[PDB]
Amino acid sequence: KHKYHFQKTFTVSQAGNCRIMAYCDALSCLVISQPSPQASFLPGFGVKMLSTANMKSQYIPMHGKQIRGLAFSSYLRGLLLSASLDNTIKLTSLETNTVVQTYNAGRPVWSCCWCLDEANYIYAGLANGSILVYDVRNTSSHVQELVAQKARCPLVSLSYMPRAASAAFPYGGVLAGTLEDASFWEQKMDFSHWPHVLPLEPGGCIDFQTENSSRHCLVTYRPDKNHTTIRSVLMEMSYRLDDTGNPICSCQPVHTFFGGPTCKLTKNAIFQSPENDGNILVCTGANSALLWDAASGSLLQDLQTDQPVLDICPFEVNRNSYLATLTEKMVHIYKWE
Ligand SMILES: [Mg+2]
Repeated sequence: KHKYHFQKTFTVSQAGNCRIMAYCDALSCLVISQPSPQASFLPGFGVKMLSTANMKSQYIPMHGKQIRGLAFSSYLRGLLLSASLDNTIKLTSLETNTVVQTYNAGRPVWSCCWCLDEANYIYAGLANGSILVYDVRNTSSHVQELVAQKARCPLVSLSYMPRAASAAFPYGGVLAGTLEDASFWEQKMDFSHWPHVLPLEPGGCIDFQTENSSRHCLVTYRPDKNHTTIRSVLMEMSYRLDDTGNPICSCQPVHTFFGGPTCKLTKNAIFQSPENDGNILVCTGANSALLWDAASGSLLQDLQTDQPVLDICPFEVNRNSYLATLTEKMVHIYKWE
C-alpha cells in the first residue's frame, strides 16, 4: 500500500506564531502565516511563500495583527484572501507579491472563505457573529450581511460547499460556525443567502472542512458541555422540502473521531486519496496528526511530530502528492509513496 512518508522539515518562523496555510495549485505555491521576520521587516503579520516546484521563497507583509484565515480562489489565479484581527479582509496577489485590495470590516475578522459557486464573493466572519459578503466588483463595502442567528460571538469558521448534481444534497452555500452555534447559509439562485440551523452545539471552538465530491464536511469542535472533549465528525449533508418547495438543510454524523481535551484546535483536512480511487482521507490534529479512511472509519497512519499540529494541507506538484503539517515554528512535508 502507498502512504505518506516524511520528506523534509522547513523552519518558517524562529519567532513562532505560525497559524495557517493555504495552497495555490496554479502557481505551485504553499503560503504560511507568520509574524514578520524580526528586525528585518516592519512588525506585523504576513505570509511566507514556499515554491513547491523547487521546494525552495519570500515574505509578504499584510496585516497589523494575527491572521485568522487564508484562502485562494479557483477563479482568480493566485489571489490570496486573508482575514485578520486587525479588522480587515485583504486580497494579495502571488503574481504581483503585493496587497491589491483591503476592506475594513470595522471589527476583528475571525474567518474567511471564497464562494465556489458562480460568483467572486468573499465571506468574512466577524467578532460579533455576523458574516459580511463582499463582491470583488465592489471595492468600497459589503453587499450582504448574514446576521448572527443565536449568540453574538466570534464567527471562527467558514467553509464553502459548492452546488452539485447530487440527489443527496445538491445545494451550495457556506457552512458557518461561531463559538456557540452552527448554520448552513444556503446560496439561492438570486445570490442571497438563507440560514439553516445545524444539529451541533458548539461550546468554545469549531472548524468546518469540506469535501466537494462527496457532499461531506468534517466538523471539529467541542460540545457545549461542562466536561467533554474535542471530536471531529464526518457529516453527510441532507435536506427535505418545505410546503413552498424550499429546502430545509441539515446534516448527520457518519463517523465521529474523538480527540483531545482542549480548544486552543487543529485546522484539519479532508481530501481525495492520491490513489484517485474515489476514497477520501480525513486528517486530524498530542504531537501527532492522524489520517483516517473516510469509507471505513479506520486509522491509516499516525504521523509523529515533535510539536502540536496547527494546520494540515495536501498539495500536488509535478504529478506527485504531498502533505504539509504546520507547527508553531516549522512545516513538515510528507510525500505519497
Ligand atoms: Mg486548509
